[PDB]
Amino acid sequence: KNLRKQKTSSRRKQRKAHFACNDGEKRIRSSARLSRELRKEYGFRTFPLRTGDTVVVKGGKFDGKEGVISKINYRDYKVYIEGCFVTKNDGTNALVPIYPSKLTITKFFLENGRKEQLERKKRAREHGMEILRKRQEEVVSN
Amino acid sequence: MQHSAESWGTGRAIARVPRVKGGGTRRAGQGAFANFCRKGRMAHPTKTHRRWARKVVENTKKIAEAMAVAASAQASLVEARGHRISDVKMLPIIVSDDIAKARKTKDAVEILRNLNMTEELKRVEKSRGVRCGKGKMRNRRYTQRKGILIVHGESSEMLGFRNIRGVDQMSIDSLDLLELAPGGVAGRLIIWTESAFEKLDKIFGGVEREAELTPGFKLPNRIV
Amino acid sequence: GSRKTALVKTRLMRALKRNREIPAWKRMMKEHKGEYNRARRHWRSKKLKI
Amino acid sequence: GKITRRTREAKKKQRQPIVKVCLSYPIIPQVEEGEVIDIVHERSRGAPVAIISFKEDDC
Amino acid sequence: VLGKVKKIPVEEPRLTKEQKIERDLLIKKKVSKLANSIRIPPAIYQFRTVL
Amino acid sequence: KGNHALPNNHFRKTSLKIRIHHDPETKARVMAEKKLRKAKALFPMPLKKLRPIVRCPTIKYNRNERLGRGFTAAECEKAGLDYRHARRLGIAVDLRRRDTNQEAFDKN
Amino acid sequence: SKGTASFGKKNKRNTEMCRRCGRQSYHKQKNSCSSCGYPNPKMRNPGSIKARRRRTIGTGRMRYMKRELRAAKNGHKGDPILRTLW
RNA sequence: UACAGCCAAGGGAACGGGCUUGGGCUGAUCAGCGGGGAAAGAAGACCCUGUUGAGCUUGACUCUAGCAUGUGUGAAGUGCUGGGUGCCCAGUGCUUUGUGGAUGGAUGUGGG
RNA sequence: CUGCGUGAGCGGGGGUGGAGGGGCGAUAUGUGCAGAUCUUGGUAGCAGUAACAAGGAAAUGAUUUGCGCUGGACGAGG
RNA sequence: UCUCUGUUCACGGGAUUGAUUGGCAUUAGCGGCGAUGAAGGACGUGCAGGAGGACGAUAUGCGUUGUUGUUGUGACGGUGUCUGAAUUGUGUGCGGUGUGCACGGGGACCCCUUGGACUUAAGCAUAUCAGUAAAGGGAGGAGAAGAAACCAAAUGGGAUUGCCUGAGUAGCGGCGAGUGAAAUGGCAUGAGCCUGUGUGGUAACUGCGUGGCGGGUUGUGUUUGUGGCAGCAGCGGCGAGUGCGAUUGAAUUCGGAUGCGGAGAGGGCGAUGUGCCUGUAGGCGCGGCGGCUUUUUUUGUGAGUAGUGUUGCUUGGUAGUGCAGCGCGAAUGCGGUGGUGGAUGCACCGAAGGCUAAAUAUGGCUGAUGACCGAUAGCGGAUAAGUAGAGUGAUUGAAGUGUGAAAAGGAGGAUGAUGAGAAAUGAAAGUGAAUGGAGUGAAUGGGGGAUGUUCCCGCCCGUCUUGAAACACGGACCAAGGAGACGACGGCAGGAUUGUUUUCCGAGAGGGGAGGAUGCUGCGGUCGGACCCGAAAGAUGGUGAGCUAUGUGUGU
Ligand SMILES: [Zn+2]
Repeated sequence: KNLRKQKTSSRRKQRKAHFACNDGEKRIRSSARLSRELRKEYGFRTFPLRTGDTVVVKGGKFDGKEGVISKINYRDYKVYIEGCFVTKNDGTNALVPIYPSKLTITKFFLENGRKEQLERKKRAREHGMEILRKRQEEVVSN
Repeated sequence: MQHSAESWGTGRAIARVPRVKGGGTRRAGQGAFANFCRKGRMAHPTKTHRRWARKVVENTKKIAEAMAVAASAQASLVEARGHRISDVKMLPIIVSDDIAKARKTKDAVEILRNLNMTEELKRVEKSRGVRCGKGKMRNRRYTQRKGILIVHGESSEMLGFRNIRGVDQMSIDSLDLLELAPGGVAGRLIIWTESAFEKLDKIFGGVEREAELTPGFKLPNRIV
Repeated sequence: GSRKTALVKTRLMRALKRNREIPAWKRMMKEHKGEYNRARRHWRSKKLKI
Repeated sequence: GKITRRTREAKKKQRQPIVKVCLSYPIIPQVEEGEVIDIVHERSRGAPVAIISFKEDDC
Repeated sequence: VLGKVKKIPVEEPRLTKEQKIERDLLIKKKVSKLANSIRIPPAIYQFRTVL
Repeated sequence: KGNHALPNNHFRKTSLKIRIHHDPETKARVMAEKKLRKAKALFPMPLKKLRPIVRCPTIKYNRNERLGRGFTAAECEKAGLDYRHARRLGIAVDLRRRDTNQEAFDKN
Repeated sequence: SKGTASFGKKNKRNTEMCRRCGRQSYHKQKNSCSSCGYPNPKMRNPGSIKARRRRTIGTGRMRYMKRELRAAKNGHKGDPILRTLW
């Protein structure tokens, strides 16, 4: 019951697939982009997020801050970062939720089997960039 | 009409419309079925077998396509309906058939700046926006002006002209009226290739000589 | 009455342990505030029909 | 119209009949000897009924 | 259905593998006696003469 | 009322039904894909059979010819062939038709 | 006294819960359900147009028919152990 | 519950709160009361009209369940008395080896 | 609040509001309300009126005293 | 103070503007249940749980495999209390005591049986509505039909099924109202076979079993696909290209730059988007499931049938168009048919046994679309809706969407805090407070003049009617909804394109030259629910003797 590769271009069907998909698809729609200096080691652009990653905010009142993710809520599209808070009417602090597509990944987390997820996708991309080169260079003759 | 409603008749000091049967709910005793009752049906319901299309005389269809082709060479008509042209050499515009070798979009955009069609593709870009009333939520959200039309004579399509915002394509063997005179007003800006431009005397013929590739058709004669 | 069949007794028991309000630990949550059970029955107004 | 009383009283009696006991005596070609063991009243009859006992049969 | 009594089907009792055999031979006798009490044509009666 | 032709519109039956296909352009091209898919499942053999030339019956259509159903067993025999073997070579055979004209017999 | 006073005599109950359909419509003196027709082997013809859409295929749980529909999309392969015998 | 609320005459769809020409209590309360508002309630049940119904009757028109009476179908073999011209039929007893459950059409009757 | 128009109607200014809105030509219509004992929802007058309740008391009330007549069990129904 | 009337602030109510994970329509595929226990019902399962949803004693979920570190989830496999056809049964085949099959669910579309009335005829009985609705039995992804005992009248065509023409025609019909074909011609799709008389130098045949048993001479006669060819659906993964300045609570706005494009479809993100994310164009990888595809020599037949007298139904079928009951009941160089009863020529065909793709129909499910509706609309149902509730029962059946970008926070009052903003917008009817003016006259209106009035004129609208201010009927007040649109066939007017147009009279026998066609808009005519709302009735299929009436068993 995955829905993010729908053929339809109907507005009601697309908003329905964003707000009501399963939790597996909520994580891929919560994807972030890598920095320039981290995108020279791995070849790819965006990768999804988890706790422990270091990011940087871009736009809003926390524009320019940097911190570590302390909690994620995939179902509601909410990320909590250490250092972006507010004081309630009691003296206490609370963390503010941010939307995942306004962050940039720098120095992610590599401990619970995540070092291999990055290496599997780095191989699939360079294998796919050669099917395109062989086709292109031969279609160069085409 | 999904009730067993019946009128109560006269003698009870209420009007004669039919009314819901039952008890124990606020629906019980209210009006039903009539076009002036809440939750009723329409007086004359809309039906699926009304006529949606119309028939055009076949010869008048071809007279209209020939007027639209004729008006694409008057510079006063092509500038009346937009189409900013101050730097084209002459109308009509004809290029060779070797633009089909531009299969990357980066090259097709270079061919179009060489023909001085540059400030035309900028006018279409800046006209795009959201539609005003209720149609925006019926899958019709953006609108924009019409741009250039490329009439070629090759097969399915030119892949390198397909992404440009403000460019259409049409085959010489189709030649439809809905692309030639958009909105019903003639005078679009058309670019011909040299193979397509030479087939124009067989499709339309003359005023006193019949056309081959279209049996019977002759241009209409003049009344003044 | 005191006399009743076995099938009448087990449906009266099921109806009995249904007539209850939302528990307090669920109402105290952040995203369940302002919620009451609203499917409640009082033995004088509405009858069960055996 | 509706159905007359005569016809309904006939239908009530096939549903809930009046029953009498069917008196009769058996076949015995040789001269035997009986024995009146009782004389009794019966519902729906006016005549009393006798119970007579033979060597291998009652009537 | 208008003050009447019911339809009362029958579905009479069934024979059990020895009443049936007892019922087949009753029919074979009743039918054989009718075949010898009416006049028998010549082409069927000639088979009553064997070696 | 008025001077008009007498009308004869038959809509007095409630059981009557209306029938419309609202998109005959997509229905034609879905049937041309079916037709090209049979053709390359029979690939070498051409999906249509050879049919004869016949003559329209009455005095109104007397002077007109037409494609017919099939050839006869005598037309197949004189062309050097058996009608059981003409059917394996893509030729249609009709054993109901009779032979009564010598010119038409020769065209076929 | 056919109105209010006659309502105080209505304390006998003619029906009980039906063991096929679960409504209070099994008439005990008649031995018959007025909703579904039990104990006839077939179910009764519904009495109205709306009655057909209150109790049909899909208004309950469909505990088996859902499973069978997921199996017919994959060709009815069964338990992977037993597949050797087949 | 159109809006309102004091009378005489006139004319008016021939008994006006309002129209025309005259006569007038009393500045805003409380308790009573049954002249008027042709007071309220209910698309007059009486009466007429409609090419609108239904309960019931019979000597209305057209039909029909049931019932009566000839006649076709059904089971084989025999005797007997009578009709007309050798003939077809009537009753008819007997024998056992079919069966009694029915079924087609015709005339009469039929406010159930 | 103010200008224009014989009229159906169309403009401008100051508050409020917090996201979209129009002109002109052709074309498609479920295209304009005071009434139908019209439909659904809300609200007046009548009117703080009709109707109903205010059960004998003793500063207190597990104490003292005054009045009424159903009282106690099994079944149906809950 | 009270009554009426200006102004400002506060109420009361939920119209309006703008949104929408809902509805509705057309189109392409599919049409997948059950004795191997279904659909439906009852009761249960979470450490802390009511509704809903999910699940079955392996119970708020277990195994394998993919993706994940998470309140985790996708694809497939297993389990499934007590019930229910509910069966430890009833019927029946093969065997000879073993082992099969049928039953229920659903029924839009299809086949067979049975079979109305409303309605139209301005009344009504034949007729019409209509062999239609309702009821019952039997099937499938379609079904049924089908390879001439045909059509016809030429120099002849050549199985079934669908569409256009033929044609509102030939005809049937209180010859009234009405009703109503086909062949030919033009298209789509195309395909033909099996059997009851098969050896006699030996049943050459097959259900069960491992060289045998059962059947069969009253007659059996049944090899073969991990191979090829064509197609259809699904799953997984890779997927190009960005930075400054001003305004803002926040920018996708405005102003300079710099890139991608077989990708400028659509959606989200604090607001209006080609380089912020998801996808998109386009390549790769992996299952699965079907269709075609193997051909030893064979000759001959269809009976309680066809037909026919009588009776009933049906069709355009007119003197059977077709079907059925009862009775009679055929032929073998023979039998059947040719739009009027019978005769005779000539023409054309072989019934009474069996099977057969494709082109056609259609609730629901899944994909893709739209000049459709936008909370009194659209499905009854945008929410714990066939729910809450009503009825003995069959049945019946609603009302209810919105704090904010962020919970950053309130909820008797007062004092305050946060926020861009106290927080969707907030009409009329009606009301409270303050303040200006007027009054003891029913009020309200027009002319002419004026910071209220003084003079003149002025009875309450809509409707039926010869005639209404009426002692004629409807109308307390406000908002929203609310009625000549659509289809078929003909005529005329205006307009568009083209123009080398015409099968005549007459019942017949006979006689014989004389500018339209195809669309578009409007109006008049007829049949359709037919401008909108309204009877007393008639028919088909089902529910009730807990009130009340009579009989009967057993108590007081
Ligand atoms: Zn039941």
